[PDB]
Amino acid sequence: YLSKYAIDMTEQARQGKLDPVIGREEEIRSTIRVLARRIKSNPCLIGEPGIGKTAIIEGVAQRIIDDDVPTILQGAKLFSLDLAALTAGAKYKGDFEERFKGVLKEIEESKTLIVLFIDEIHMLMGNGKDDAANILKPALSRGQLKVIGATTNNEYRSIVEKDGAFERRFQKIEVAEPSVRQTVAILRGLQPKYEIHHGVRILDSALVTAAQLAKRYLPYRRLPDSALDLVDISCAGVAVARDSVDSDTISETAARLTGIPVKKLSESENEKLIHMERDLSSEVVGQMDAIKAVSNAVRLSRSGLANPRQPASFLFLGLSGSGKTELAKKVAGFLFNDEDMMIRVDCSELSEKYAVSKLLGTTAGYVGYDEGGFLTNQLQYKPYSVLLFDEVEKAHPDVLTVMLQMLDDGRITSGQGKTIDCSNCIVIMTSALGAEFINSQQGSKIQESTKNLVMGAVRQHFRPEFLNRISSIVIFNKLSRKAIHKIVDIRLKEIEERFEQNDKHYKLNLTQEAKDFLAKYGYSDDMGARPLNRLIQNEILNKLALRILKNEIKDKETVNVVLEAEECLEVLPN
Amino acid sequence: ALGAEFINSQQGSKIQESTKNLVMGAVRQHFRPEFLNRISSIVIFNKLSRKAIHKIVDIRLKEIEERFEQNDKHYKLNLTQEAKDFLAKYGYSDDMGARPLNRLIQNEILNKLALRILKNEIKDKETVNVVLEAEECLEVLPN
Amino acid sequence: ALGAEFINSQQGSKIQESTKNLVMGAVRQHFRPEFLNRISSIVIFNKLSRKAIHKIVDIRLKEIEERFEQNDKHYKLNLTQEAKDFLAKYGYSDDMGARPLNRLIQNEILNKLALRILKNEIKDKETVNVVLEAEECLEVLPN
Ligand SMILES: Nc1ncnc2c1ncn2[C@@H]1O[C@H](COP(=O)(O)OP(=O)(O)OP(O)(O)=S)[C@@H](O)[C@H]1O
Ligand SMILES: Nc1ncnc2c1ncn2[C@@H]1O[C@H](COP(=O)(O)OP(=O)(O)OP(O)(O)=S)[C@@H](O)[C@H]1O
Repeated sequence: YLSKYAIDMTEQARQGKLDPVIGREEEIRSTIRVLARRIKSNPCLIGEPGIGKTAIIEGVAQRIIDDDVPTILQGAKLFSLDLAALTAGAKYKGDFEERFKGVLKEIEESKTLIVLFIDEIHMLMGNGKDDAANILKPALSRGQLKVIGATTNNEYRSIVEKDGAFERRFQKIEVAEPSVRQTVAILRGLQPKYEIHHGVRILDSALVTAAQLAKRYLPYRRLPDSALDLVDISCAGVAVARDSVDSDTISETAARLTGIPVKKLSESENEKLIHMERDLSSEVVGQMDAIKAVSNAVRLSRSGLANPRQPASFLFLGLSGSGKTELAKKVAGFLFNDEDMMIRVDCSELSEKYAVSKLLGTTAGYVGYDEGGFLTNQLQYKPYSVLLFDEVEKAHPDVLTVMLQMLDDGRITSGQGKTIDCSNCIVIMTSALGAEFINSQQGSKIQESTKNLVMGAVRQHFRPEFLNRISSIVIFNKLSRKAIHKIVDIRLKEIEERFEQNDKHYKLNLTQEAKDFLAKYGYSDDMGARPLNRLIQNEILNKLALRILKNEIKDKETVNVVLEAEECLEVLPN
Repeated sequence: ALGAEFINSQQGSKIQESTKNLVMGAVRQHFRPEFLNRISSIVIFNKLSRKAIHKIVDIRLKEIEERFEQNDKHYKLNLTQEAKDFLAKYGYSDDMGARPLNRLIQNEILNKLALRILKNEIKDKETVNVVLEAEECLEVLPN
Repeated sequence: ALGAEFINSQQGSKIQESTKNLVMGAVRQHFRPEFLNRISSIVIFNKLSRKAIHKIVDIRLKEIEERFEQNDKHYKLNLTQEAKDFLAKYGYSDDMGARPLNRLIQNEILNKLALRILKNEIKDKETVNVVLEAEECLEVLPN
C-alpha cells in the first residue's frame, strides 16, 4: 500500500501549493530535537482540535523542504496513510492491520531519513490499545523510521500515555492558544495569498478587530476560524454586493452571536464600564451608593491588581428593593449584555454543611448524577455568569468554604477539577435576615446604627472569611414613596415590545392617581411588590380582550381613566 | 518473551534461586503436561553487557568487514577508546535487542562511504576518527 | 483429582477417611449421583515415601534405556546406596516430583553420558560412581 490514504505532501511543499502559515516554531524546534532523539524519541503536541497542530507539522515541512536546517534527518517520509483505512482497508475483517501491513513493505526499510506523522495518537492506534495500527510499535519505530500522532489531552490519551507502548515514548509539547499580537502578523501574513485568493483588497485596522474580539469573548471559536470565516464572511457581502469595510463583516457576525454587535461593538471596557455604571444609574436609581458600591470593583474587575482571579464583587446585603437581585443580574448581563448569567441554587437540600447533594455533589467517580449541575455545566455552558444566594443560606458550609476558596481568591475549587476560570465572574452573596431591623426605616433614608449591628449580628453569624474580604455593599431604603413609580413606564414599555410593539401601539396612559392607587395599595409595605404587573395588566387586559372583542377602535391611546372603596376601577373606553 | 518481563525488572541476568521457576511459572500457560515430557530444556537469550558486547560489537565489523568490499581493498580502523565506545552507547538497546544499532551501524558506515564515494582517495587501509535530536557525534575519517 | 488432595494429608498414604470423605462431597458437589453411581470403583493416589521412589530409582535405572536399540553400551550404572540419593536428594517435588524430576534426572544422568562416549576410553562397559555449590557427583568413570 502506497499513496492511497497517504497525505503526499512534502512535494506539495516541494512544489509548494501549500500556503505557509508560520506559527510557534519552538515546539517544532523542540520537535526538531527529535531527529536523533532516542530515549523518548519525540514529544507530542496537545491543542484543542482547530489549531493547526499539524499545520505546524505542515509548517514543519516548510521548515523541512526549505532545508538549510538539520539534514541529520534529510530524506523524507512525512505522509499520513491512515485515514479511515482502519475499517476502510477491504470488504471484510482482519485487513486493517494488513491495511497497515500492506503499508509496511511499501513503507519498508527507510532510505528517507524523515519520520512521518499521523494525526492523533488516537487517530494513531485506531481506537487505541487495538491491533489496529500495529498496536505494538518498537519494531518499526525502533526499526525503519517513526511516525507521530497528536490529540487533545487526558483520559483516552492519558490511559495509553501512562504505559502501553508510550511507556518509553513521546512527551507532549503544546502550543498555546494563538497569542496576542502575531495573530494579525498571522492574519496579515494570512492576508496576501489567503486574502489575495479571497477577494477585493484590504487595509489593517479592521484586521485588528475580531482578532481582539475572537480573542475576546469567544472561547469557543477563539481561533481565527471566525476571522477566517470573517475573511470569507467579508467577501461574502461585498463581492456579492459588487456583483450586480468597517469590520462590519464582523458586525453581522457579532450580530449573529451577540444578537446585535452594538451590544458587542459597544462600550469598550473601562470608562464604558463606568458609562455602563452611569447607564445602570440610567437603569435604576435608589441608593447611588448602592450603584456606587456596586460601581466599586467594576473598574477593579478585569483590570486586576493581584490577579483577575480576584473575585471583585460587591458583597450583597440580602433584600429586594428594585434592581435588587434582578437588575443585579441585569447589570451582570449589562456587563456582558447577556441576561442569562447564572441560575439560583435552592439551598433547601443543602441544609447541612454536607450532602451528596452539593453544587458539586458527586465526584463523578461512582454511580449517580452530578449535583449542582450548574457549575458542572454552567461553565461548560458559559463564562462570567451571575450567582445565586439566599438570605438564610441553607447551603452546605462545605461548598461555601470550598467556595470560600473561590470566595476570597479567583479560581474556584472545581469538584471535578477544572476552574476553567474565574476571570469575569464577579458576583455577590445575597443574604440578610434582619427584616424587622430592616424594618427600621423612616423618611426616605436610614441612618446607620442598626445597619451596623444585625450586620454585626450577621457579621459573626456564619464565620468571618465569608464576611472577611470582598468589600462592597447593598443598601435598602426601598422607594420612599413615588420614586419607584417610574418603573411603570418601564412596566409599560415592558409591554409592547415583548411580542411586537406592532400589536398595540396604543400605549395608553397611566393616571398617576391610579398608579398611586395602584402602587400605594398594590405593592406591600413589606414587598407585595410583584403583582400589580400581574394584576393591573388584567383588568386592563380585559379591555384589551374587550376592546379586542367587539372591536370598535384602533389607535394609540391614553387611558388615564378611573372612578370596599378599595377600587375606583380604572378601565378605558373607545 | 512471556517471562522476560521478569528481567524487565532488572533481575538475574544470571538467574539463581527460584526466579527461573517463577520464570517457569508463565510457562504453564502455553504448555500442558503432555507437552511436558516431550520438552528437552529451556534456554535464554541473555541480557549481554558492553562487558560482553563492547567486544561483541567489535565482532560486528569483523562480521561486516568484507561485506561490500569483497577482496577489493581492506582497511585499518583505528578507533581507540572513544571509537571503541561511541556508537555502542549511541545505538545499543536495553529493551529492543541487538537489532537496533545494527541497522544504525550500517548507516554511519555508508555515509562515510557516501563521503568517500563522493571522495575515493581512501584506498585500502582505513582508520576511524570519532568524537561527540540526540546522540552528538563526529565519526569521521582522515584521507 | 481435584480435592483435599490439596491438603492431601501431611500424614501418609493412609491419609484418612476424612479427606477420603472430604472428597466425597467434593465429588458430590457438582456431579451426578447415579452417574457418580456409575462409578464402579473408588480409587485414589497415595503418598509413596522413599521406598517407592526409592524403588522408582531402582526401576528407572535400567528402566529407560532398556528398550533402546543398542544398549550394547551395556549400561549397569551403580548405587551403593549413594547413587540412589543424589537425585533422591531432590527426589520428590511434592507438587511435581519424579516424572518432572526424573525428566531431568533422566536428562542430567543421561546428560552425563556421551561424555564417556566422548571420553573415548570406556566404550562398551559400565559402572557408575560419584562423590560429592553441591553438584559434582555426576558420573564420568574412566576406562
Ligand atoms: N501560522 C500558523 N502556523 C501553524 N498553523 C497555523 C498557522 N496559521 C494557521 N494555522 C492552522 O492551520 C490550520 C489549517 O487547518 P487545519 O489544521 O486542518 O485545522 P486545525 O484544527 O487547525 O488543525 P489541527 O486540528 O490543530 S492539526 C488552521 O486550522 C489553523 O489552526
Ligand atoms: N424597579 C423595580 N422596583 C421593584 N422591584 C423591582 C424592580 N426591578 C426589578 N424588581 C424586582 O426584582 C425581583 C428579583 O429580585 P429579588 O431581589 O429576589 O426580589 P424579591 O426578593 O423577589 O422581592 P421583591 O422583588 O422586592 S417582590 C423581582 O421579583 C422584581 O419584583
